[PDB]
Amino acid sequence: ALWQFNGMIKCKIPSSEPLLDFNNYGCYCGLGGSGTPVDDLDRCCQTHDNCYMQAMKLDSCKVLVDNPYTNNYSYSCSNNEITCSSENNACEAFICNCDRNAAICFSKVPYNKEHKNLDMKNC
Ligand SMILES: COc1ccc(C(=O)O)cc1
Ligand SMILES: [Ca+2]
Repeated sequence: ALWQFNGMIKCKIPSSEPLLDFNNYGCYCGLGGSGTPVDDLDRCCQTHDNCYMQAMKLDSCKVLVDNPYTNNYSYSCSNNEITCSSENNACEAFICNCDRNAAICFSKVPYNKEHKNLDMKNC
């Protein structure tokens, strides 16, 4: 879920509060998304959004009422390395992977403050 993703991003980037630094950034980082990504970080979020859209189409995810933002899964952080647990079922695992790839993406690309709270009229 959302809380897991927060800790997952702090695992890769120890000095930030993901819910603040990465929320409402560009056209995709944050609830929703549309238009052409403004930068790679925004592209990281785009991919993450597609990943979620994909997960929602899994027979295994449809059975449960939990939302990708509200579905708790298991993972660990160790030596700043993220590991999705094998105790996770199909749906959770898929989501866990979506969040893992996004966290790493976040930590490998530039951050442009100018894009924080971007005017959704650029999307
Ligand atoms: C806490 O950071 C994020 C970043 C991107 C996504 C999103 O697009 O909703 C969610 C949370
Ligand atoms: Ca989004």
